[PDB]
Amino acid sequence: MTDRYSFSLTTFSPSGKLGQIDYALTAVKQGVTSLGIKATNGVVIATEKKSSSPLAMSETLSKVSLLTPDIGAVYSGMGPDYRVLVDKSRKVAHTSYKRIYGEYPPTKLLVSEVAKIMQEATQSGGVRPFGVSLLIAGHDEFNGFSLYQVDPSGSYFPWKATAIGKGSVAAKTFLEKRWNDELELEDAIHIALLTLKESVEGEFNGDTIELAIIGDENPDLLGYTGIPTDKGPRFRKLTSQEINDRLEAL
Amino acid sequence: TQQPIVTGTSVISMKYDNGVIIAADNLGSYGSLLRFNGVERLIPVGDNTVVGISGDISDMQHIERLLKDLVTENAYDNPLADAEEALEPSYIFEYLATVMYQRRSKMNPLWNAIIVAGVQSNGDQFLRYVNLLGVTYSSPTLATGFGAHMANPLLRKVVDRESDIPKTTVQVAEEAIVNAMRVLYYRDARSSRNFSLAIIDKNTGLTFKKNLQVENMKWDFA
Amino acid sequence: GYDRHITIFSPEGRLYQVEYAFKATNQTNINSLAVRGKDCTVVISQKKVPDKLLDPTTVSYIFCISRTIGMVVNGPIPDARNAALRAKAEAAEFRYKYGYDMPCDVLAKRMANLSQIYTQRAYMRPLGVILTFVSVDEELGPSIYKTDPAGYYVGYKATATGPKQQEITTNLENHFKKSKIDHINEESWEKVVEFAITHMIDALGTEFSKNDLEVGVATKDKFFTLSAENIEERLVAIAEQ
Amino acid sequence: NNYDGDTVTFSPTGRLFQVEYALEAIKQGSVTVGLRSNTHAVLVALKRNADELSSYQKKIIKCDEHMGLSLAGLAPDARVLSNYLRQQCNYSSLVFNRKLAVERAGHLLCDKAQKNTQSYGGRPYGVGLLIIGYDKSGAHLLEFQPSGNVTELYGTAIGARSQGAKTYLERTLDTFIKIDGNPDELIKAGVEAISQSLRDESLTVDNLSIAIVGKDTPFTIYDGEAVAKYI
Amino acid sequence: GSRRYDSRTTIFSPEGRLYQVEYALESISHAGTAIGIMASDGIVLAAERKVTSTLLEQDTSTEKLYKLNDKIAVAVAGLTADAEILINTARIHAQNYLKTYNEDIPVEILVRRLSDIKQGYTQHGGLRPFGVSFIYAGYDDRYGYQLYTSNPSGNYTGWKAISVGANTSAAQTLLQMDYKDDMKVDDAIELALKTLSKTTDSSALTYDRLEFATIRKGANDGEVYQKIFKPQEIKDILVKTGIT
Amino acid sequence: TGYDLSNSVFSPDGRNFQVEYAVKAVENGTTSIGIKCNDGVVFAVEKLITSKLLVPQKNVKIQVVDRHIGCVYSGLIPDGRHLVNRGREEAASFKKLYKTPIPIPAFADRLGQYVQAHTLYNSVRPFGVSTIFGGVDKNGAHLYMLEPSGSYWGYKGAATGKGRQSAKAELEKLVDHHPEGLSAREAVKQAAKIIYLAHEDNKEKDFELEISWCSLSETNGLHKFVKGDLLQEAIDFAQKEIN
Amino acid sequence: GYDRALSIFSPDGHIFQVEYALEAVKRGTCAVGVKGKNCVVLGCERRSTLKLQDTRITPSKVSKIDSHVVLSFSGLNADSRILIEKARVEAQSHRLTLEDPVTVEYLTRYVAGVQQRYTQSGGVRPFGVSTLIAGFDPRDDEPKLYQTEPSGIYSSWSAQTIGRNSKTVREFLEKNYDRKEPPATVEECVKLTVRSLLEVVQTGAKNIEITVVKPDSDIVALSSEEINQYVTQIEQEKQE
Amino acid sequence: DRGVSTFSPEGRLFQVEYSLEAIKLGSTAIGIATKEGVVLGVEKRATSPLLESDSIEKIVEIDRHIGCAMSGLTADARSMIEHARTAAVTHNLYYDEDINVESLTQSVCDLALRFGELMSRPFGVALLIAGHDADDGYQLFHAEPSGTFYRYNAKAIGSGSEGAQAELLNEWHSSLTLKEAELLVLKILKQVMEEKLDENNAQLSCITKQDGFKIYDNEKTAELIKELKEKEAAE
Ligand SMILES: [Cl-]
Ligand SMILES: [Mg+2]
Repeated sequence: MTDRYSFSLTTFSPSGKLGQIDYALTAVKQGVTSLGIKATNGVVIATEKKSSSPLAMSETLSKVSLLTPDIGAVYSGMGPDYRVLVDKSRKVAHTSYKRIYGEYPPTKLLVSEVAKIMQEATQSGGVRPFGVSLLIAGHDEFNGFSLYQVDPSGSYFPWKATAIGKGSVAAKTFLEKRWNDELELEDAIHIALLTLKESVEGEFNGDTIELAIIGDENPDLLGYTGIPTDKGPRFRKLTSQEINDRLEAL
Repeated sequence: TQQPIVTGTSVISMKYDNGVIIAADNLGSYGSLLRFNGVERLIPVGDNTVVGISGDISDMQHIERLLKDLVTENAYDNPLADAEEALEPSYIFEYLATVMYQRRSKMNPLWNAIIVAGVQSNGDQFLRYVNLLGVTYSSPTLATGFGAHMANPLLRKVVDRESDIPKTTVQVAEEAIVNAMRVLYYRDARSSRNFSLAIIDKNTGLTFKKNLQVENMKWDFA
Repeated sequence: GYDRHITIFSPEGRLYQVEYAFKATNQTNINSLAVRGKDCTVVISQKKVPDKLLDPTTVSYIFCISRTIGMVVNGPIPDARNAALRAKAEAAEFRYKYGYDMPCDVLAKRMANLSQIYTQRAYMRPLGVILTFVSVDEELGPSIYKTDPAGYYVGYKATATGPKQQEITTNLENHFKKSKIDHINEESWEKVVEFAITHMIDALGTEFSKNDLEVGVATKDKFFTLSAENIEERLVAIAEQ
Repeated sequence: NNYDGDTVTFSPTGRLFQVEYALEAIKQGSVTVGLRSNTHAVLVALKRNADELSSYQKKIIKCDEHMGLSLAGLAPDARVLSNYLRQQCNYSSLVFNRKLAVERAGHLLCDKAQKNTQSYGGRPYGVGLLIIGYDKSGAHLLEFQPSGNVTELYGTAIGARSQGAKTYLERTLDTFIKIDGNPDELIKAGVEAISQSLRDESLTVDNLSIAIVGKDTPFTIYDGEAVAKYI
Repeated sequence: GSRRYDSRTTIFSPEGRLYQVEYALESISHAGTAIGIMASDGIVLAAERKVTSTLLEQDTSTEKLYKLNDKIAVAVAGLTADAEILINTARIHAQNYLKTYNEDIPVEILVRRLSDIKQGYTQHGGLRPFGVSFIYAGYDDRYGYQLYTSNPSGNYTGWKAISVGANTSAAQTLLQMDYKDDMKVDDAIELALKTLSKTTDSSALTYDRLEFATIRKGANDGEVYQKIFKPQEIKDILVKTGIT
Repeated sequence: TGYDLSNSVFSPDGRNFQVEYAVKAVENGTTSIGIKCNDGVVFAVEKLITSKLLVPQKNVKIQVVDRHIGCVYSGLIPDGRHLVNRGREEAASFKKLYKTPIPIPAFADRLGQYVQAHTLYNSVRPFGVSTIFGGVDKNGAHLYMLEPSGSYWGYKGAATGKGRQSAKAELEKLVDHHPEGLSAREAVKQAAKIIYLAHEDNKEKDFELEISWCSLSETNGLHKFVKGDLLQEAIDFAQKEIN
Repeated sequence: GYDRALSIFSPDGHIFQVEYALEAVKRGTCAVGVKGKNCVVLGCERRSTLKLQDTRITPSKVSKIDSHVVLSFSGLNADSRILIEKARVEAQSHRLTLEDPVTVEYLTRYVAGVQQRYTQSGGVRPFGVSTLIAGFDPRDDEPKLYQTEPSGIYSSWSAQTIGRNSKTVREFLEKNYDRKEPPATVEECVKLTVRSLLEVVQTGAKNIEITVVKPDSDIVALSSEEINQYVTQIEQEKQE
Repeated sequence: DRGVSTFSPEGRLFQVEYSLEAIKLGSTAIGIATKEGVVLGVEKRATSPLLESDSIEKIVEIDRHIGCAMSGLTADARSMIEHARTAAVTHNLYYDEDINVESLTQSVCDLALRFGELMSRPFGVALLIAGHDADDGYQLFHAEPSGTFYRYNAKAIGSGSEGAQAELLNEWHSSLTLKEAELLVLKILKQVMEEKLDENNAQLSCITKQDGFKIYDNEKTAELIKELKEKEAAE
């Protein structure tokens, strides 16, 4: 018994490709479209909620996840792989940062830790790479707002705006025409909804769309009062009703 | 390193012409408090061996479980478990002796003094002692605790050496044991009146007597 | 083609061992169904005992995981019991560590995470089972959460699993289109069990004796399975209407 | 064919080829015979040399004062297994003051061989053993195969051309079982048994190996001029 | 068992080559070119970003050039994720040396250890090697300015000028032509940019597809300064040499 | 293909061919049975007499676990012994922690999970035995049969080995003709008959019969081997029925 | 841990991984060792497809293991660092316990033992390196030259060469080296070593390295001009 | 590929059988046992004339009463010798006596099968272990990578073994003197060797009860070579 697979399952082919990473990116291509847009005073991340059955309650399945009070994540590719990555990402923000410095990690460094975890699944013994690409949006005091993409290889890139998954090629082109460096957060939400309608086929409402923002601090969502320096999470998930309000003036 | 909590006092025994007798009272002491009165400190193993235990009772109950398990383990893949390959008194002893000495060598002893009494397959009498230190010895009479000081002198008047064993009957031997138990009730501050007695004979087998009482006592003389 | 033997990606980004584990799910040829009432959650499953030499009372695919959580399995019994024992152990440890009963959805996530690991780690095969967890959660109320060999999980208004799952699924869909609500609007669990059996009969097109079915019911503070005579009593009530 | 790469693989008909290949190493080994009466048990072994300049490979190993075996196949594997038996016999004496039953000895060898047939990386043992002994239930003879199978017998033989001796003992069963209280006659029967497995070669003084254990006889081995009596 | 699925990453070919190392080098040859040039009064690091998109955030980005300590930097060619694993190890190693000896680590010592880690992945453990080649640029008070390169084999060498990644053959010829020993930093800046501009697979070399850095003693008196160029500064230096 | 070369690998059907191959090793083995009765269980097995040189009564195949459970198996005999050794460890640790002897259903799952574990990895081989086992606990009698896949159920009667179909047919008749129940002493006699009837499928070598039983009334809830007068009586009953 | 037996026997009785490691040595740059009456000289080829090199900082081909022993090699450069490091550590460990520096034979025996261990250990491949180890034993003036190879075998040589085209330079040394009269001086020994490399090298410019080891920890590396004088002198005598 | 500890269909271990082929490629080693002592001789076989032949060490001391000669992948023998020396010295520490030659040989042979998936492969070298003890006198053993050892009156291993062994079959008798054995090893080595035998490319050694294990000088062997040539010409 015991894990006898102590050797790499991802290896270089004669042409220099890393097969399993390439094939993981192929799994991401098949995945449902998700996107992220960076505004001057915030960031928006969005995706379609592909329901497996109409008897299924799609509210119980969250594609957009809070990592820290100021950082959120969305993905394209394999859901189960994403779910465990969120678990690990939430924990590493505490173990390798908050328990040391008494504050939450800046976006770039949390992204760096997730990237490390994904790199190790590419080199360690007896494992396949993760079959997901992540889009991580967040805010921190000294870097402001930021948006990052993390691929199965472990590589990460900062973006003004981007898309991943099914119809990413068309969605990226759409975003290039609409994006400028003076966009306000509400303008970025509007563009996010427009971009997503192109890739969505069936119903397009607040129940089939999942959308969250990184913006102003929300004191009402903090849960307590009395500490002036604590002002609340910048991450907020938009409600089904809040999405439909913006779909009328579309 | 331990300290004993709930304890049992003397275990006494002797050889006679056809077998061995062993006895021990039914008390579980908690320091000076005579706390438990239904405690059986003689444990039979098969129909040919009785193990008598004094000292810590929690450790006694552990040894009970070990012996119980030994009977189970011996029966495994053993068609002669109730015949030629049944547990002998000598096997049961050597096992316990090994365990006792190993535990003392790990500085975590089983806080007990133990006497294994029985009859071997060839008819020979078996009687041997072992304690928390792993010290072992054999003699025509054996006793633990206070019994060593008060019972042995009385039992040695009946069987003083090897040649006295064939000359001693079961009636004479049991009489000496029962008398010794009375003397211990007079003089040991941690003895009870109630006790158990076991005879292992090469002809009549194992006779286990429960709920015996010390009687015919002399006090009338203050 | 060793990419089909272990859980590594194929050129098209697929995991064949996971896909083949899904096909093992139907190896028993049994269909299960779960619905929610106002106060309860009912799960029913077919019971097929082909051999006359079998003790029918020992043939079961419904498990009592904890006092509040029940679980029905679609798949081979060895893997089913493997999943059950782990779930029982996990639910017991959760209560010890965190001081309250493990919720149905949290246990579902945990078992789904374990399944995910087998899809990523090579030395461990996926279990060829689909696990349906039911309870009346003290926060979320009547709950149905389902796990598969891919490590996927989600909550359900109602659900079905097995070879003829699609027929049962649409039958339930059409009812909830009509009723316009998320559950069975019924007071007693007895009539929710009757609803569950009635709609399984319509979807599968077969009649059931007392020994052809297996019923689990979750209420507040306990999950329990029904006896043959409890089901017979329930079958009589359907027939007399 | 495709299912003989390791012991952890079953063939489509339910066979373990690595175990069967280990069984084959025994068949190539030199013949050895075992037989018993009610009072004694006897091993007889034909020893094999490399050439006329070499010694003759020893086939019989003592395990305890009351137990021992003969080997056919890979000799180093017999050394590992005999050493294990020596320890188990010894554990029984030190802990329980009890001579290890020949039957338990068999059960222990079975379970040690089995573990090497169900795990990756290992290999089956490549040797067969004939264990003789005298314990509390009289004389015994066991046959060990590296598949794990252990069998109690009145008589038997393993190695190349062992079928000749095995047939002879099957005929002689009623005679040799009642050779009680006579060592030299029980050996004579075993020496006559092993003779049915000889081809072109005959039993010489540095070729024959005999062992005996019984009621009033410790396990002792005879070689050299001590076996000249039986040729 | 699992033997069936083992690639055997750490074995020799019949010709005496290491398959996985050779294939990792083949991977690196498709990565964006990186150049290092050592002058008498400083070092230049220049690297080309892999085909950029217009919506990429260029200023808050790091792909090619990384800081190891205040005196040493590296240019990367290969898998970025792999490189960051090695960069963090190198960063820690530098701090260990400083903690032990109270002196900044000599460049070669850091380069040797990082190269020794790469070597290990080719001899034992059954894992794939790191698909990365580094150009090390640094200063210490023993040898002054130094350039090194390491590759997946774990072999390292020193250079006056060197390139890694794509088109190294063409790049090395051009550097070998125009390089001379008495060269200054500002001349080396020009040589680096001119070489990339001629070897690039792109249509024209622009500011948004470059990372640039210098290591000068151009601070104030006997001390070394690392300058990782900002986007606008690369735009200016590209105009100053007349490439755009 | 190649899906059958490694244990724990799913075929495109959703099958583990290595386990199915282990079943072939079981089908090759000698016949063994189990009969559930009024207040207990009875086990019996066929022992092929390969040679005159085999000592009668001295190659015992039925094994006891704890003091109340009996186990018999068909297939690779060493594999069966390994399973019983584990069974004895499992039963010992249960009794150690919980005091009471292990219930039969509890014991059944301990073997089940252990056998199932040997279908999860390619570094181990599945068990080459089907095991019939059972005994008496606080809730009465229980009979079980466990297969290489880890699958097990409760049984009124059970059979495995080369003569399983013959024995199954004979078992079904007893279930039909005795709805109220079969007595322990009757079940011993019937067990002998069924082994003799199932021996028709292995009739080159003649055989040796071995029976054991657990009964609340007859053996006081403990596992015992049937020997002497009761065995010969059961043999004679079987001999009369084949003629 | 990774366990795979990578070095195994083949039907013909060869260990291919060890033999393929020898092919890596054959690919490496040429190295030569010649011992005189009172010295040992280690010569090494450096390939000239690498211009723009920085020779100040580039790893030298001949490495000091201790102040009295040196080690050169042919084969995989990265592999050689591991052997050199281990040897240097054993050198200091020997001084610590025995209170005497290593003999050249002992240091060689250790390095060879390491190489052998990597030929029958699981999860590892053999070293793609052969070494020349030269020096003088403590308080001894007799020159020592040893050779090791991937298999683990080692032996002493009056003169020896390893690496690419080593068979050509071995041919030269076999007819130009007299056992009865080894190079009597330092000059004679360096010249014979440079001559032997000139059979294989190309230009005698920055392609040849020469290191001279004399008794009592007297080791020095020759510069370009010093070596170039030998190259210039040899060519003028050749035109005859 | 396939397991390292795999059996062939004929019941032999592949890796052990393949290591035996490596030993056939090795240089010749011969041993002869007499009542006056045991002689061990080897072919050095230098690969080049520039190699200093006296550094070729294929005869080796294990203890004062036990010597050893090798043939095959000789680098593999180092750890075997190291174990043998430790075993011999350790036994002297534990029992204040010399260890029996057979017990030494058995200890070395225990290492042999300790390979698999322990070391990664069998040893590629065969050993001739020669010694003396009080119980069984002068002894010669042949230790193989199979874990098997045979006692021999005389034995040859290596490339010239089967031809040399047939020669030893004819020449050996139970009354050979030590001097007779020395000449016999030289004679048989000269027959099977490629290059012409002399004191530089062949090495002799012996173990006697009185003087223990001794490797001969090149001067001493040279005179035995001269004595051998003169005796063959004398009839
Ligand atoms: Cl989890
Ligand atoms: Mg897997």
